[PDB]
Amino acid sequence: RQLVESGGGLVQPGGSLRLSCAASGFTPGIYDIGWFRQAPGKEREGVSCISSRSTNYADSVKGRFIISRDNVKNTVYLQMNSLEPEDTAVYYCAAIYQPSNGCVLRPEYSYWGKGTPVTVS
Amino acid sequence: SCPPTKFQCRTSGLCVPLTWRCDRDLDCSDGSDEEECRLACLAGELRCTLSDDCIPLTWRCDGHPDCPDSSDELGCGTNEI
Amino acid sequence: EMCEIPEMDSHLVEKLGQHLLPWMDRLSLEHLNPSIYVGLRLSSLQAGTKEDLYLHSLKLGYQQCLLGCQGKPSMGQLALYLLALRANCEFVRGHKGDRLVSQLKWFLEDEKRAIGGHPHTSYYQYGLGILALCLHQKRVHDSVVDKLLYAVGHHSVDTAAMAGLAFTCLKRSNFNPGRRQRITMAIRTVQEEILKAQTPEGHFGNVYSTPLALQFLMTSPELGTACLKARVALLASLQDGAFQNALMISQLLPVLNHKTYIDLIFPDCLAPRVMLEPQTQEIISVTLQVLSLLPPYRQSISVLAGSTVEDVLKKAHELGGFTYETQASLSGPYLTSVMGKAAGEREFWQLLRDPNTPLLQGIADYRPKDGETIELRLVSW
Ligand code: CNC
Ligand SMILES: [Ca+2]
Ligand SMILES: [Ca+2]
Ligand SMILES: [Ca+2]
Repeated sequence: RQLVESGGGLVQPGGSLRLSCAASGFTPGIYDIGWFRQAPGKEREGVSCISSRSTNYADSVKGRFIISRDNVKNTVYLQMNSLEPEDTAVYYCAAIYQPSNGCVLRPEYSYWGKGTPVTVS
Repeated sequence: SCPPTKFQCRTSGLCVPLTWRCDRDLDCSDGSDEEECRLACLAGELRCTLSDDCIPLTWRCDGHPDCPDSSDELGCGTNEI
Repeated sequence: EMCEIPEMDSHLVEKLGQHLLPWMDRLSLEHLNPSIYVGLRLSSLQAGTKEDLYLHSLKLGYQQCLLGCQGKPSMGQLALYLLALRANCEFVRGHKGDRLVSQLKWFLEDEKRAIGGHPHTSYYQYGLGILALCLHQKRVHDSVVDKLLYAVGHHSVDTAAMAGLAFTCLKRSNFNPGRRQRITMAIRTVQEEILKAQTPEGHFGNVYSTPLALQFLMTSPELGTACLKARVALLASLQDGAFQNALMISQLLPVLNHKTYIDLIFPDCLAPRVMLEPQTQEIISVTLQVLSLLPPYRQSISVLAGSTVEDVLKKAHELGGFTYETQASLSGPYLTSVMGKAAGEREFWQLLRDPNTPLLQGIADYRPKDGETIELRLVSW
């Protein structure tokens, strides 16, 4: 079906957040899932992704946000640390079948979510 | 004349990753690799009995072992087991 | 009736293969091309001991990147890898082999779900996947075949041609007997569509479409008059030297040797093959142009004659105020982004020349004449 984002909301710099990508009609083991951010007036950038069968981060996020999967849920969490202003954006999660070893950061995934607003002051 | 990470097939002289040494699969022409050796699923899906992979019920009894343990193909030709 | 490409002297196939031979020594995953290995094996020509290294590199890159990388290979490229296995008289086999097949089945399954709609890749890649599986006598569910069946929106000759090859294999293999009557209607109608797309010059919609159209036409008995019209057409364009692209050369050699992909049901690895053996002063000025973006870009760029559209784009980037991005494909550099805008879903950056006429070759094969204007256009498809 599709996937739904939540967990986003206002915080002040130096704060924590947790974004939740909950995935419905997707077989557990086979897709790459990734988080993407688009800030107002900016191209969508690749943030983080979790591997089908490993992790890749975008280097602006190195050591800051960390992806993980809940074993009961079939949801993937982008846990957000050490917040700064330019991490303000709406945040989308996406699904692609690409059994190639890694997940990719380039913005070519096939199933996209609605986005959940995350803003910071 | 093979790099440190790969095993070189004795006859063909070609380079094969150690992941392939002793995996029950003949990846060298002569078999050098194999000799001297030794969450839940969805609605219309099905679980391999010994592995955590999910496969659609339509890959059950289709001629091809879609599970590692081949369980999708076990009972075919007889009702149940 | 009947569809024949008559016999020819060694030289036209010879030099057609001399454009394949340099790739045989480019074994980086970025460049490894299974379509090339297939067309060589299905051809009158060979590269000898290089072919085994070339195959080994594929079995290395493809198996390690999908079962263990730098991205890819693609599922569609996996289908071509299977064809290369047949091309060496092998069945996909073993533990690594079994897993590959299940992967490619998952592709066919994901795509079927998305249709519910378009596929994420293409109906070409969809039928290419079915046909590789059918060539290793692996079966796909009737529901998978159904997506293809219904697909014959409007389609190119290549797409129908590849669909046709997928269905011909299903029939000849007696696979999916639940749809038997519908595969043969589809085969029939795929034939009737390719003939309609014949251009006055004699091509099945393009010179590049003609190899695949001939492979599909070659398998299923107006027919021969169209196929003679096709061969003149094809032959003229070889003398004009239209075939420079490796992938295109690799889809055409089988036809010149009287084979199609369907011959990989019963591979003939022993039939002998002929052994393949291995500046300008001018400066021209091309006007590169982009109108899909506001305000439009239009500039004249000065490069050496014989340069490709790729050569121009680099130079426009170097001189300032032009950017583009490409990604690797089996056919060479594909143009993905121009001036920061990337092709969206069901979008592509089309290449044209004057007057509003789409190019039949990509940015690294088309060589513009002095004075030609070249468009990059963001078009929906
Ligand atoms: C649908 C399709 C078709 N296309 Co287009 C068409 N119509 N194409 C692509 C689509 C790609 C997106 C998708 N979802 O697949 C489509 C229509 C958007 C694309 C773009 C056009 N296409 C046009 C042609 C004529 C090429 N395309 C073919 C590959 C022609 C193909 C037909 C054929 N006989 O091959 C074709 C039927 C299928 C390609 C495929 O799936 N191969 C199998 C796959 C497993 O291998 P692959 O390498 O990984 O596939 C990717 C590439 O082929 C790449 N790609 C596609 N076309 C090209 C063209 C070039 C020149 C390059 C370098 C890469 C590509 O896109 C595929 C993945 O998305 C080629 C045979 C088609 C033909 N009948 O003439 C032709 C090049 C011939 C030659 N001498 O090299 C391009 C020039 C047209 C133009 N005037 O703009 C243009 C690409 C311009 C660019 N941005 O660089
Ligand atoms: Ca992956
Ligand atoms: Ca082995
Ligand atoms: Ca099975």
